[PDB]
Amino acid sequence: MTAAEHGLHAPAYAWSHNGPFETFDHASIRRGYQVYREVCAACHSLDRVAWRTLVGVSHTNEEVRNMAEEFEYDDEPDEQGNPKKRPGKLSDYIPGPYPNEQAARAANQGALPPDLSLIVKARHGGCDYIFSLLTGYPDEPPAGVALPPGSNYNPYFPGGSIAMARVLFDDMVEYEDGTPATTSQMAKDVTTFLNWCAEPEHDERKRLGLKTVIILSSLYLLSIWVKKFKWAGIKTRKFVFNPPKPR
Amino acid sequence: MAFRKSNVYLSLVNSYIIDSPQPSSINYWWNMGSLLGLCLVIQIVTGIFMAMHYSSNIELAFSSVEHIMRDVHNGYILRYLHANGASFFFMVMFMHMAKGLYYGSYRSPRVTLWNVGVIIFILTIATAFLGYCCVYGQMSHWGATVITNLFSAIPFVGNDIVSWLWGGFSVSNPTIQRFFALHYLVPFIIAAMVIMHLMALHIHGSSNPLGITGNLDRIPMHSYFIFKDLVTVFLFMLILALFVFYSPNTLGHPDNYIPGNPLVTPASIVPEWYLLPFYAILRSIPDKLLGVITMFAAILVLLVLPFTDRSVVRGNTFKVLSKFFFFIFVFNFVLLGQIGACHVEVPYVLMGQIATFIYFAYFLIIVPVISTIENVLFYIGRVNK
Amino acid sequence: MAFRKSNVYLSLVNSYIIDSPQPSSINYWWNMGSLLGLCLVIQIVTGIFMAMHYSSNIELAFSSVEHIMRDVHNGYILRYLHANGASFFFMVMFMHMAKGLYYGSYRSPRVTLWNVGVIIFILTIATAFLGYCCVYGQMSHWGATVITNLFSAIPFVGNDIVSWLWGGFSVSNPTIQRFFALHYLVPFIIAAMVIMHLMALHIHGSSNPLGITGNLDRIPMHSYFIFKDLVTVFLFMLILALFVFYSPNTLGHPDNYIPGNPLVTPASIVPEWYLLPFYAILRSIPDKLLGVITMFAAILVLLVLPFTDRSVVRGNTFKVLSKFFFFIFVFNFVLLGQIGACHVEVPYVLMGQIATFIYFAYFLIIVPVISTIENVLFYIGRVNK
Amino acid sequence: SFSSLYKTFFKRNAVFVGTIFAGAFVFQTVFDTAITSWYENHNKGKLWKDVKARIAA
Amino acid sequence: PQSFTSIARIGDYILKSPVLSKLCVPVANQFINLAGYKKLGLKFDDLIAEENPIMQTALRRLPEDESYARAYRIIRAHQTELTHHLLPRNEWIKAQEDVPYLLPYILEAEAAAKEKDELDNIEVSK
Amino acid sequence: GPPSGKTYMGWWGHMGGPKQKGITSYAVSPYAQKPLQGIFHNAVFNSFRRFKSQFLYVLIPAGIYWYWWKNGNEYNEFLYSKAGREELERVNV
Amino acid sequence: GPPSGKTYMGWWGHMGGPKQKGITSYAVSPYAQKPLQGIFHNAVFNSFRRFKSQFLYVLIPAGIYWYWWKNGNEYNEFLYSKAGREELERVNV
Ligand code: HEC
Ligand code: HEM
Ligand code: HEM
Ligand code: HEM
Ligand code: HEM
Repeated sequence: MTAAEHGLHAPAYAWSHNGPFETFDHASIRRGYQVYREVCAACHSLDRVAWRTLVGVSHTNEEVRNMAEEFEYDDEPDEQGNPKKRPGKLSDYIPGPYPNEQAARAANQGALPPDLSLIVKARHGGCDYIFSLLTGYPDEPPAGVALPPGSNYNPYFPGGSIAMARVLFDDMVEYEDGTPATTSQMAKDVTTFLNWCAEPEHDERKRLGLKTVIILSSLYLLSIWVKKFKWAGIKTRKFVFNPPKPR
Repeated sequence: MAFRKSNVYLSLVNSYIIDSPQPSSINYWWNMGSLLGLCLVIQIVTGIFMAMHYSSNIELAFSSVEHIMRDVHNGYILRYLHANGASFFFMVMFMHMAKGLYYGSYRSPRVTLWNVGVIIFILTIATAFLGYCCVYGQMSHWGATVITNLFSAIPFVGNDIVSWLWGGFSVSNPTIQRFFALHYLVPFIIAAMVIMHLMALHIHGSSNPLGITGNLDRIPMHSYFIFKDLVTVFLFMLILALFVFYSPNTLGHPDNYIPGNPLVTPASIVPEWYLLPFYAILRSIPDKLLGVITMFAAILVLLVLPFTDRSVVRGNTFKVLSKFFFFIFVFNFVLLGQIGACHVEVPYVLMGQIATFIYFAYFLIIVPVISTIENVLFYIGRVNK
Repeated sequence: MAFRKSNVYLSLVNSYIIDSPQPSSINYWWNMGSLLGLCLVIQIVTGIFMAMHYSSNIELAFSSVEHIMRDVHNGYILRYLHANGASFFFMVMFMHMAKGLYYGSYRSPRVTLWNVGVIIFILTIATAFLGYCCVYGQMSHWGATVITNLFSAIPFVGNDIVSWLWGGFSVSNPTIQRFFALHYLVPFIIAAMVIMHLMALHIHGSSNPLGITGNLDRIPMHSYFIFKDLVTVFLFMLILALFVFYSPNTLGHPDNYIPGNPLVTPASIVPEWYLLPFYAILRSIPDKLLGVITMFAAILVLLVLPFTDRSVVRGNTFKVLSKFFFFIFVFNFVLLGQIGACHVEVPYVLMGQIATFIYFAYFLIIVPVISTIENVLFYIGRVNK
Repeated sequence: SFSSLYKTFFKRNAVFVGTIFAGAFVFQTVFDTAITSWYENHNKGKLWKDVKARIAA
Repeated sequence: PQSFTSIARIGDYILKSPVLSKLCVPVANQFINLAGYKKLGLKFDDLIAEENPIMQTALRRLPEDESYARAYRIIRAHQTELTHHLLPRNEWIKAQEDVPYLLPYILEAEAAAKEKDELDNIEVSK
Repeated sequence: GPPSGKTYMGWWGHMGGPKQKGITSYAVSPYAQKPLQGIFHNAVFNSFRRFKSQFLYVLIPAGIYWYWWKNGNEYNEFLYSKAGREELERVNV
Repeated sequence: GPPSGKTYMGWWGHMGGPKQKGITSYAVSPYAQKPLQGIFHNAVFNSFRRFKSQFLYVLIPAGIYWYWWKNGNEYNEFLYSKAGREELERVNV
């Protein structure tokens, strides 16, 4: 297919977790949660991330308890059998904005916004794709395209026409640590947060990988030595042939 | 006599792994078999410990896999170990087969060993296809539909065998629960066939890279080849720990993190990377019935090899044209695998057709003609007349 | 030589089932082994064809079992065949073990055969318990609760291992998915141990009901014991077909058709009928650690048997006191099974304690004393001085 | 004294595998602590406790 | 699987031709030199696969001194390949030393077996 | 493979019994015989002989255990009746 | 057990090779040897000998197939671009 149908490839930005000894910037995850809650939570879901997984990664225990209690989940029905509701706890999951898929497609002009809880693993490019898609919206589509109405141009989306309009604008969120919250800074923060939501094992996985790679490299070289020590007597074997006398 | 000989079970263990007389000349390509044994044990153990948490319904399959990833302690280790260990199992199995048809191991004392190997290869392909179908992503679902709708090309009973495979009318809950029960089951058939592989090997013993007899000096397998296998075991675990811990979703496709949706096609349906050459073989034929007949023929053409090898010396160690055309075959297989991952665009259909023809002409045309030419060159280079 | 001997696999088939020399004097109690092999094939095949439709969550286990019973074709045949076939498996296994205990098959050449048999007995007890627990009825939840909660009596580690068995804090969705994966697994371990049972058998051959040597006249297994096996194969199939098609729920308990409820205790918690003697042995000790030790020692007391048999004659064919006390042991086992299905009430606990003492005094007190008395009687009855 | 080193450590296989296991115990402990402290000092200002001290200061 | 009577038939037709020999025997000599079995101290009749009844009878009919030399050359090739080296260049087989020594025995056993099956499938004219 | 240990059963030709001399065995083709010969005589006389020889060993312990079970069952039925509560309390505690 | 067919590998004592005479073999204890002997010499000279003998067989087919893949990939990227649309519309239609 053509380059427009493929989509433009995202370049290789220098993320703070690129590299085998690195770690998510956890302040970037906290700021990215704020940008998700204030902008992305209107249309996209986070169906796989429990509230308890944020405790000790980006927020404190009470800081997560209050954000969970500001929502309302389905309780077990009362003693007369009527349905009940409940303030959220740490066991519950982060609720989406829509009750079903038809409400989503009705609210967003036929297209359904994907759940973002695995979206940097579900897309070729990963963090570079999410960042470059969010900041890739030009001010005008290139001269020649026929964009369908209700759709927007973004060259990193395959085909070009995406049903998400440009959502990130300068200083639409104020961070609580006083960071200048521009478009690029907010896209960096949400992409770090979505990468944490996809791979919440990332730090421990890289740390354990350091341990196994060190132990297994040492074992490999040490086993090369023990193989050469065992096979010394066969590698240094000498054969002499005196031809036997005819009989 | 010794207790390791005067037992029932320790007699078998002694005869196979302790006092087994190996030819002393065998190089590092003779460790792929013990490597495949290690890989099989890895797959079985990690799969059992993930099946303790997997739920197989169509509405619970994908989310049970993410429950393994996010909620089970060290469950990402288990899932990444199972997936990358399956792909490593296939790379090592391709090396085992390429060694076998380089060094002439298929030949006349060991044809039943080669054929039990081909049966093992077919069973591992089936096992990995079912296990990729159990995770129920987007490539998983649509891979299941195109591979099962292959069988609708049989002109009499095709629709009923595909409706018997599906358990219904397309890939849904009976198909996924079936594929889980079978993806458990076929590995234990593979373990039985591996025991039969070892039994067919043990009667004549292994070959050697010279292709001459190895009956003259031999080495017991314990304390020499145990440690020579330990070297490759630690190397294989090192390279697998690299791919599991630092680069885990590299060999996989990203579209298996989209849940399976029967209404949206993912615009390039490709299987896992090791089934790409057979996928390109299937894709090259402009018919579906001939396509599946040619794919099954492409894997059943390993049986015509002990009858088309027309030469008196075993292996390609001392032949130049056999070496050259062997590596033409290997890079034809790699090009076929890369053609199978591309779209059906204009140079690729011709490239896949010509590479499929080269794949079939290797076994049926190239090996007999080159074998006969090398025979008469070996004769007239050294006899005088 | 013949192709059935010259081949790798066909010589194994020949040496085990075709040319295998059996003693000509062996009776119909020697068909129980072939019967148990047929039983194992029945269980494995019907279990696979039900696991193609079974879901193993705590919410869907019971209703998936009735989905098997109601709307999959011939699913009632599969479930009744699996359940009654497991019960018939245990009846035939009890006959196999009681034959071996009658005819002295545990004695001096075949102790490794006896020990691999005891390992097989333990593994199928575990398999049948897990498969009962996968139904998730009312009896299976509370049976799982009682048997798993017995491991809390281990004084330092018991709470950690019962929490590790449960996967949580009571029998729930992790416990049921664990038990399904293990109930699928352990029958393949049983098949491997059956192969090892046969390998230990083949080095010395079967015994014979005289107890004297059978090396003198022997007949091959083909067309004599193949058809003598076929008689009891068809008889077993007939009796199993009666119990599957005309009384399919007689050997069960009706409480398993109530879905599992952690909040209602069913006021009489019993396991399946074949675990009832060990349940009575466990219940008849007024302790918990000593109870679980006594049940496991009741399964492991069968290994003490080759060292406490103090007689020079193999078997009970020609001894009268050994025959009498053997049938005392057999009906003691039946009374123990009948006591294990009764409540903890007044005469039954003394009956269970006395029957437990008779069960353990058979192997440890009755057999040595009676066998040396029989030795001295055999001597002084026929020598004169 | 290589003869004394051999006679204490490598002559009996009971003592040999005993010190193998003792060394594996202490190696596992201090290797774990060394890898965690290096990983945390390499990732300085990025872990949670640094951000927690920042929002507590 | 190509029996040596066919190889000898084609090779004798090539060598007895004036044109075909002067084109093909240089290519065969370069093939033999590139093959590199001589660098491991082996003649070509040590290379032939011996696990059929024809070569088992040919090796059984080979005389005693030739069989001892063949066994030594084989064991030396195994020990050389075990170390991934070659033999020193004075220990290599020369072109005059690379003699066909098993070929008459193979040709005799093959003619015997061919006459055997032609006389097992004999048919009379009556 | 290597030879394993000494067993007590060989194969056809070298079973491992004693040497046999002077024993002659005769047998007729089953195609020249009558199968089911003597089934109506063995079904009534041989069956009675085998039953008469081996029934005290089976039916004396069966009688002992069945009488013990019936007596314990009758006592348990008596203890949980209206007539036998006043023994049930002084029996259990 | 029964005896099976004639194989081509026996066991320790009856391997089935030819009779050996006049071959003496000598070998020293590895506890009296140096392992890792000559590794820095073999790492550069023996590896160069092995590469020099065995690289044309590997890198001529690799070169042919890599040039084929590169040229076909270039033709595809040309035909699905704006400059090469006319040849695309005549090469498929
Ligand atoms: C309101 C409606 C919103 C807001 C505020 C955001 N998104 Fe986005 N999004 C939305 C729709 C309707 C779609 C579907 C468009 C389509 O054609 O598929 C999307 C799409 C995405 C994607 C997937 C793009 C792809 O498939 O390649 C990602 C990733 C995504 N959206 C992320 C995202 C982030 C990180 C936001 C942060 C503030 C965000 N969206 C805002 C609808 C809406
Ligand atoms: C022959 C060896 C085996 C091979 C080659 C194999 C192959 C695979 C593959 C390729 C996958 C897909 C991995 C992914 O993309 O996520 C998979 C998944 C799976 N396999 Fe296996 N498998 C093997 C053995 C087993 C066994 C024996 C079991 C069961 C005990 C098992 C259980 C699973 C499960 C539960 C999944 C679910 C999806 C996941 O967790 O990744 N595997 N298998
Ligand atoms: C589960 C997969 C397999 C296992 C465990 C396995 C195991 C083994 C082992 C242990 C050996 C001996 C060591 C060696 O020679 O490398 C061996 C040899 C062999 N295997 Fe496999 N094998 C497998 C798959 C296959 C396949 C797919 C083929 C080919 C179709 C095959 C063909 C052979 C051959 C020809 C040999 C003999 C090679 C020789 O020694 O010359 N095997 N196998
Ligand atoms: C060792 C042989 C086996 C025994 C003794 C055994 C025993 C049992 C028993 C007693 C039940 C409960 C049946 C009931 O009460 O309704 C059961 C259930 C079950 N077993 Fe097995 N089983 C065996 C082998 C297998 C195997 C190999 C599989 C799987 C492939 C399997 C799959 C099942 C399934 C799915 C159930 C579900 C509930 C049902 O349908 O009854 N079984 N098993
Ligand atoms: C999966 C279950 C089992 C199978 C398939 C099995 C299979 C066999 C077979 C086929 C035989 C030879 C035929 C015969 O003698 O009856 C046999 C013999 C024997 N089995 Fe089992 N068996 C099983 C369980 C057990 C158990 C639980 C024990 C006892 C603990 C046991 C002890 C024996 C003994 C002692 C013999 C030899 C009897 C004799 O010939 O004197 N087996 N077994």
